[PDB]
Amino acid sequence: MAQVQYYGTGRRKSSVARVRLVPGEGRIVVNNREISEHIPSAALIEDIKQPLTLTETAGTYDVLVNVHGGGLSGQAGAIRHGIARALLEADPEYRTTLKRAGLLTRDARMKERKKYGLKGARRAPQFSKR
Amino acid sequence: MAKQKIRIRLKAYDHRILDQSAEKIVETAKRSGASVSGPIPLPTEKSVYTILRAVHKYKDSREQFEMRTHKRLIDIVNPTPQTVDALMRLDLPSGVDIEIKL
Amino acid sequence: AKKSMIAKQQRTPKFKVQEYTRCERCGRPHSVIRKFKLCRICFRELAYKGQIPGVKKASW
Amino acid sequence: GQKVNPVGLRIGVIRDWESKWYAGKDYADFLHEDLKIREYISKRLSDASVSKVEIERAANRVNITIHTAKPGMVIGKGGSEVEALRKALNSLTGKRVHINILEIKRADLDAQLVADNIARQLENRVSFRRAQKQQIQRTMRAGAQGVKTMVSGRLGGADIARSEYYSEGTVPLHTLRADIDYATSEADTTYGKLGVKVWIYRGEVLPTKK
Amino acid sequence: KGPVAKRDVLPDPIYNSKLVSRLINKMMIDGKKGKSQTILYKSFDIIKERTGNDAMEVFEQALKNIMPVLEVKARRVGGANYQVPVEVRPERRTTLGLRWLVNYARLRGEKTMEERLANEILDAANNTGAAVKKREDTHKMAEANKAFAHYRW
Amino acid sequence: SLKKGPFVDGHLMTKIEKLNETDKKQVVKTWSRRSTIFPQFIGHTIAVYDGRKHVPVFISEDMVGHKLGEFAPTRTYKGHASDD
RNA sequence: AAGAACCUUACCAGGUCUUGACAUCCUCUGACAAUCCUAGAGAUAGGACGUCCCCUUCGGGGGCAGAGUGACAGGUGGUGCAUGGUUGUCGUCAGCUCGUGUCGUGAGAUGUUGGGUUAAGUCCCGCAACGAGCGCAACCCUUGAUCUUAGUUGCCAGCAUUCAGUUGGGCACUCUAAGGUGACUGCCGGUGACAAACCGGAGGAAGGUGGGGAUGACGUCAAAUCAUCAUGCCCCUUAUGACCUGGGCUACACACGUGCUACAAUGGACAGAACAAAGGGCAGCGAAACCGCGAGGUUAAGCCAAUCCCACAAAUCUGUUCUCAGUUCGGAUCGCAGUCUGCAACUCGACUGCGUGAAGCUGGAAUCGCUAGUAAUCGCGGAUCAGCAUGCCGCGGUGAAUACGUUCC
Repeated sequence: MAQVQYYGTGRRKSSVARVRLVPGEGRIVVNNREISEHIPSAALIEDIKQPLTLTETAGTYDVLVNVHGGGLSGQAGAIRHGIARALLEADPEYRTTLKRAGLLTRDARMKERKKYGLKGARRAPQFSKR
Repeated sequence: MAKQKIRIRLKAYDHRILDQSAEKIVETAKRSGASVSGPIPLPTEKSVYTILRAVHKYKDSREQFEMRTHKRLIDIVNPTPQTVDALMRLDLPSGVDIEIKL
Repeated sequence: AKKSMIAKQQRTPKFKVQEYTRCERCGRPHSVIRKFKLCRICFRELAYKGQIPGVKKASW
Repeated sequence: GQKVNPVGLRIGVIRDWESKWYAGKDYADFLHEDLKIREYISKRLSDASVSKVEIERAANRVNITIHTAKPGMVIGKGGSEVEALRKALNSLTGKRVHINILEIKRADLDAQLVADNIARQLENRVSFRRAQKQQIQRTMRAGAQGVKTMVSGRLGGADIARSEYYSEGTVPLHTLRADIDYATSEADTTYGKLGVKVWIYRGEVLPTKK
Repeated sequence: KGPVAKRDVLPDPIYNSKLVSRLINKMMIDGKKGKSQTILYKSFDIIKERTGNDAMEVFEQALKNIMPVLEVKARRVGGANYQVPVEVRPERRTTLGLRWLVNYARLRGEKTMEERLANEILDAANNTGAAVKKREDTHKMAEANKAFAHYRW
Repeated sequence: SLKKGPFVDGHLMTKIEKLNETDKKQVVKTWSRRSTIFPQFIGHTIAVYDGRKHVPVFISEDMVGHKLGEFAPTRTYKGHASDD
């Protein structure tokens, strides 16, 4: 009911995130924790924050995001796609530069179900003639 | 303002039988009744089973037959006794897991 | 000796631990799932026959 | 394989299970009683014949409906036979019973009946080739988009082994909407048992919506 | 068949360039980006500590110094093997450079893996060490025996 | 084992008890090798049923907690071809 | 072999039975059945306490036992060179065929070849052939985008509440499962006979059979299974059958196949911190509280389960510490002392505490897997199951390198 804000769901490999681009200081908030703190250190977190920097740079909007599922890198990637789609919902006009950026889609991929007779859902333990 | 309410639940293997049963079990709720909540989805739990193809060896070849288990919930704010007396008769389906609780 | 075996099983064991699982349709012991008490081959042939819902086969 | 049973594929997407119910505290016991009912209907298969029995149960109840080419064989005169069967089944199931009956139109079209019939012909020691020909002609009289049939084991008692098959019209098992009926049978000649198989392509089913 | 598409790596924030990310890919073992991360930043730090110079410069000079100009390719057309020298693809150049780099860095025997990666990359900067010696050995196997691979094949 | 306690079938108990109180009978066969040796059982010699043949076994003070059937191995040694 | 301590178990040894452990017909009495004692390793025999029920004018009806009797029953006995049935294999390779016609003395050929194209006998064009059938493909499921319907036990953003989505409330969103939308070379450009199709670009969540699974064509190997079941033939029957105790299926000088754990500083050890998915649970899961160093125990809430329990995710990150060695590397082997399950853990179970600290410092000849969420690796669950899972089947975490090319295998 406060000042208007955009939001964009972003999942990857069974890890879903809910970003909220409320305008402000631009400090990021993941599960009531700083991104510098929630995943130390971790440099990749800057890659989670890259799409906003690749677009004009910079607001910068404050982010309140709630993520669940997956590992740390996966949920962080969910934060990335989630701020990306939210940035997509910011203005329609930005989407053009975004085609150059890729940085959307969330390509669905996840580890394959194991095949019978196979350990790695592809790998075969051994073969031996005679 | 909160109060205990009857909350019938359904369970079945086949789904067409299950939601046909859902429509039949809410249809009685609609007549001589009020509000009538819809049949909300539940996560459903399947059971996988891997079995050998051959009578003897050749364990490298198998097959996976599995049995999913759907579940559903239905609610109504007004107990309405007349549709409870109407509830006693249920011609369909033979394959359903209705459960009544208040 | 399957008749002797099913006769051995249907009769009450001297100790409760003794009762190994076996299907009724066939007298073969061993490799019988406990939850359904069917033969793997018994359950196989019934699976082609189709006894329970549903899908069948190799989903997810 | 080399040939997976089509009956193991058609179920679910295009056909219903022969015996549907729910479980339940005792999933096994319902299956036991139902398989026993199959064991006694198999005894009823000796002459009265049956294409298939459908079964439904809902806690202290059962719906073992029959469908058969020859309805009067199980009813008897005055309906006494179906009643005596009802008592014979009620004594076993331990629960209320009311067996139902159905009379299939153009019964030769059913795979179970033609397979049991050609199997009886194999019991009659008629030539298997001519019998399969009469099968294709009879099913042609039945009118169908496609039919296939096959026999295995000793054939006329000649040679160590032989297998044969005849067909006409499309028989696409790999089609997922084919609605193909499947049947197997087991002849018992003095020379040995004879494997029997038959495939019946009733035709594609078109999904409906409202 | 035909050529296959190849994905570009996500750039490393520090030092910006994707090639360092390629090092993050190669140096990594047991699928651990973080262990490669720590060894990378500690590598930049130990480079910062001894003989002061920009890490990106000594790294660039090193990678330029560890890429072979030619490579032999054995082929048994008859009795005994016959290697054929040929100009190397630049991607194959950086690939061989980084692989022999990390491989010889692994065997340096120093108590600290970062310090021996430092000693190794500085050896590449100084036109010395096992990596430059190996590229020189490939240079010896090449040129001296390029005559069979002049313009025949 | 566990607690309360070592478990003889109990027929051996009354047997060795009667043999201890009187008669002092020596050498007796048993099929139940599962029974553990007891302090009251001391000094007796039992033919142990390995299966193929009974093997007599004297009971020294040192043996108690070891199973009575353990002392006689059903296994036949070795058997191997060219020794040395 | 999806669990050999007994059972399973079939095989051995010892102790027992012969219309039989199991099914039916006969005559025939009688309910059936159990409660303990005695002897025995059990198997069973010798006794008492005991059954003596239900519908019928007397004939009977009913399971069931017992008795005898001919029949029979029984075999995991032999034969997968008699089989049904089921399953590997080339191979998810694109082929295998038929109808009619033509040609050829005939066998056979044409169609199915040729040109272009495709993962494909895929499509297109032509061709003395025109069609068709079984496959591929499509049709299904799963995954991804979105809408609509439906909001609890699930969900928490906007509001207050609290140790806690926990409780008011919200039913937006995440999430859940039904019905829809969406991909079809279709839009553009180029090539090509203007055909099929390919390439490039746009549109788009996903692009050119999207990813994965299912889907295995005619047939090959007299391939595998008489031992799942069924059974032609042959053989045995007071025994190739049946009951029981104990063994053995786990042998041990060795060879081989297949996994697991390591040979270590990207590491070991300690402390702190943090992110899952899926599955199972009432003869069950068993929280919390308490006892024990530990394993577990005592006791007991809740849960027929989107509520509660199994249950804590592990790698990782953050620091402390060891500083290159048969080591604070690794854990073998064994000793002692406990513990779970079970009538019962000697053969031949699992786990724990303590102690002991093999070999191995990356492995010859040779050989295997895998083109991206694949390989690499870390934990979790389940089927199995009284107990026993380094095997198998799944679940998720972290997550690459390379593909010039068809010279060679």
